[PDB]
Amino acid sequence: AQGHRLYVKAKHLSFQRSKHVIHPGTSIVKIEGCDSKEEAQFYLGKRVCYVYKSSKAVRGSKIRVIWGTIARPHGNSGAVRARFVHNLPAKTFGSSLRVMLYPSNI
Amino acid sequence: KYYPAYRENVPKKARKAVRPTKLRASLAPGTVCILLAGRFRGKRVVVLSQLEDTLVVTGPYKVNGVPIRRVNHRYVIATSAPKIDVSGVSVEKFTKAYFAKQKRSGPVKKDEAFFAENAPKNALPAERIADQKAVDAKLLPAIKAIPNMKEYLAASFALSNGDRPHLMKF
Amino acid sequence: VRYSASPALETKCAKARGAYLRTHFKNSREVAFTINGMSLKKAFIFLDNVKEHKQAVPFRRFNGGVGRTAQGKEFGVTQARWPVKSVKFFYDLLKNAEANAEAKGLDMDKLIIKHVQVNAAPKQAYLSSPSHIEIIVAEEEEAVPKAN
Amino acid sequence: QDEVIWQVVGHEFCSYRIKGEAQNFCRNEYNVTGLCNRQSCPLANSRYATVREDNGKLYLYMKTIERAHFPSKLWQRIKLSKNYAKALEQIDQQLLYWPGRQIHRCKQRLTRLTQYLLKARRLALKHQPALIPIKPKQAHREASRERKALIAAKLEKNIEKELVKRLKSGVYGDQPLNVNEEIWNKVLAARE
Amino acid sequence: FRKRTGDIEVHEIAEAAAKRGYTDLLVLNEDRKKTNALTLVHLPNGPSFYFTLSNLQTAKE
Amino acid sequence: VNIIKKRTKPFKRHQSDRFKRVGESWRKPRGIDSCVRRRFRGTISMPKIGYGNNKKTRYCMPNGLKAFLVRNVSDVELLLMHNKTYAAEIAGNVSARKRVEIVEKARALGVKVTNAGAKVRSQE
RNA sequence: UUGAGAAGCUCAGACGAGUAGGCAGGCGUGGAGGUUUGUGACGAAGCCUUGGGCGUGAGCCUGGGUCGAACAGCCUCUAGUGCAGAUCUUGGUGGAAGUAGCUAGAUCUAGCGAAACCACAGCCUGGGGAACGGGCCAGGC
RNA sequence: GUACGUGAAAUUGCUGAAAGGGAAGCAUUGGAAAUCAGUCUUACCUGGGUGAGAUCAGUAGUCUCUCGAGACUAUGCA
Repeated sequence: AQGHRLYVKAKHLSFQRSKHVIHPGTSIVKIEGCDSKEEAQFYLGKRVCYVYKSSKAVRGSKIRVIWGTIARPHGNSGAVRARFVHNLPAKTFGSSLRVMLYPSNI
Repeated sequence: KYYPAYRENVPKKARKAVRPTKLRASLAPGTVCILLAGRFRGKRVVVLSQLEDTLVVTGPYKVNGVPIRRVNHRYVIATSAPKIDVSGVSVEKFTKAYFAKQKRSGPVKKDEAFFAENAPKNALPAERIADQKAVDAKLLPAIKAIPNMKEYLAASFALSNGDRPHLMKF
Repeated sequence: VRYSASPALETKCAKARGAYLRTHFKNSREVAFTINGMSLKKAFIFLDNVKEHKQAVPFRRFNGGVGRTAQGKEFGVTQARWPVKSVKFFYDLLKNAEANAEAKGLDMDKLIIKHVQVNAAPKQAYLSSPSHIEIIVAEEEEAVPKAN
Repeated sequence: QDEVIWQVVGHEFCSYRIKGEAQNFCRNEYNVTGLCNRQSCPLANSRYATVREDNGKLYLYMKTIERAHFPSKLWQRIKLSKNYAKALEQIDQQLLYWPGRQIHRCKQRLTRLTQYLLKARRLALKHQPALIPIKPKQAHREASRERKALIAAKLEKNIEKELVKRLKSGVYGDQPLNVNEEIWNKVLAARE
Repeated sequence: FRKRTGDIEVHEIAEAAAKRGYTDLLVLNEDRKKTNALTLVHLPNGPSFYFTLSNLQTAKE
Repeated sequence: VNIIKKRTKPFKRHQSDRFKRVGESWRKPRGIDSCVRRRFRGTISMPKIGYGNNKKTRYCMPNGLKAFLVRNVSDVELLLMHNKTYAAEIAGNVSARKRVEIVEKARALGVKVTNAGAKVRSQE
């Protein structure tokens, strides 16, 4: 059919790292469909979230969300830097993300 | 009880005066815009007027069932669909106090609802519906004049596979 | 006194205790591990078999220096022995727990060894290792149909 | 005098000083601020005014340099009206031409002592649970005797003894609904 | 069950519960996240018994 | 005014987790050939004055108040003027007869007590 | 404007590796003078704790449990005052080990039973300059 | 409970939970699970009514200090 999907699919690649030092405060996010740093400027400031599930349920809901915001582009290939309210776990490398269309300026 | 009992360091005189918000160029009244967040996410609605910060927006009741509601201007995508005639409907009644949440009051005495929990319930007054019934009366002919507008606002916006929001124009 | 296990309330438990028993601590730890959780009637047969070398006690933890045996396949291993002095002490304690349960008026057909623990008594270059042994026997807990 | 007194008490030893990490406090009853300072020391300040409470009434206490060697007559006392506006003016009139810092600190203490009396009156009207102490000896005694009582109770033995007893007496109808047919047959043969 | 709200007292609850058709009122006293007392009163004017609970153990335990 | 803590983890003594004989309390490493003293990469941190917290918010609890140890009612009355800066903390050796009278007195004074519900029960 | 512990308060700028060594201020322990009109059988001290808090730190405060008769903060005085090492001293206790073996029965079983040693570990291949392989780096397992 | 006040650490047994391809191992950042602190609206302002009483009386006494300053007593509550 056709769902809602008012967001854009994205992937968690890695932390902002050098060769041997990592900085989990900033995460590198690949917004799929964005292919250059100029294109990444559209998604700057948008709200990105990591939706996952836990077996224990809270308020009758098993879905937990970590909210973040895209800060700046990273590299020439359209990858961006995102800072989350809680630093994303290291195990979520390659995990999917949702990039909202808000806040909007179009 | 009135002479200040403590040091009470008064805040220094701030120099942050309140100036009116500058809305976007394309967020004009009568624009068909897509709601991005809330319970009506994806719904297309018609902008009646711009409040101090938000947009007093509504979808026609008989089209998509979106009542007269405030929406933040950052949470709205303004599509380039043809404008709707809104100069014919008065919007002075849509103020900050009009949408303001009714004050949580009620001098409930001890016991009964205070303890036994026989609480009352809320309901939208017919006054809000009466004003609402007027706006679609002055808006439905406008949307019916141009083709597909009635069907446009009924549908809900969504993103399909291979849709790049940065590239494709709204 | 108080035992190591939260059971041994009057409800369904019969206690037997042996302090400063003159037996090796490492041997007793293996015998206790074997008969733990097993029914009281079956335990008497097992201890009877070991005395007649019909059955062997598998040594799991302190398995050092224990030869291969063909009687340990019941427990999944092959290192087993036939301790007698340690088994004799456990036979005396089990009879004491069985007699305590009988005096309590407990149902004797459902008794199982709920808890058995061996602790090291004070040591007394030939300081051997005496053993503290405590045994709790209780009925097998059962369910009842709810409403239908 | 005053500068000699302060050096002896403020910097060598005062029995009223509570040495805290961020600040030093004063155990003196005649200190307006409750802190150990040069200006709030009642001992080192020959002219000193404070407000304190006696059985629900706030009084202005003042001492002068000329009564410093008569401890029984050192401090003079006046009544401050329950009306706050009149109480402020009473401090202003009695402390006339005193330094503005001393009048300021007396009016600040009058506000805190008025709020405390107000809060004391409102606590009396309210119904608040009474705090009852926990006695370590009685808790140990009751915990041990309870363990003996629970063992001596034999709950399961006594529960099933009564349940069977009321089965015999037929507290139920003709045949009970909680018993299997075979058990009920055994009951009938045994009881008759 | 009725959650205890605001500043309603036991005697007020008893007088309010009596007119609502209640026969016995049970009040559970808890502090520091532990129930330690139980007072039951017999409406409307019956004797009130004050107990102290101990060794509380729910079904899961 | 918000309390900012430069660090929340304590500074443990080096090699304190490998030996029970070596306590967790911080000891300066005197070894010259020690990697911890020379501050290599991966080595633990050491107490430096840079970690010192803001003077204004120093000694402040997360609720914004500074602890004041109280042994009797006379101690708690000192906080009449400083009830918005300090919280009463009844000492551990003060009996339950005095803990109740300190808590009732601190209630009228408008003073927060950090351990007001200790060694007592309630009776509504 | 109250912000005179003038030993306080306040404003500004620069600066921050560190062995030997130099200097300053603090934390903790036993006892002594003074003090807190101090704490304590309604529970002192001690100990336990994935309870909480404070301090850059030494450390300190506190809840719960255990416990049972004493004890502490502040100013000063005093010293047999702070430990991971000394093939340290005394005591306790481990792995080695139910091993090496030494009393019975039929090499097996039973019974009785050590000591040396012990930073921790335990697959290779290379390179890693100072050995580096056992810890390090790139590869196999 | 005479293996007797308190009863630490090393060490041992049992039970529970978790982890586990030839080490553990600690640090940094989060997740998960468990478990805690950790808090709330309740008071202020402005009334009006009702009565209440003193620090109010177009009031009378006593006591202690020094006229008037505190403590009370009787009466009125305008």
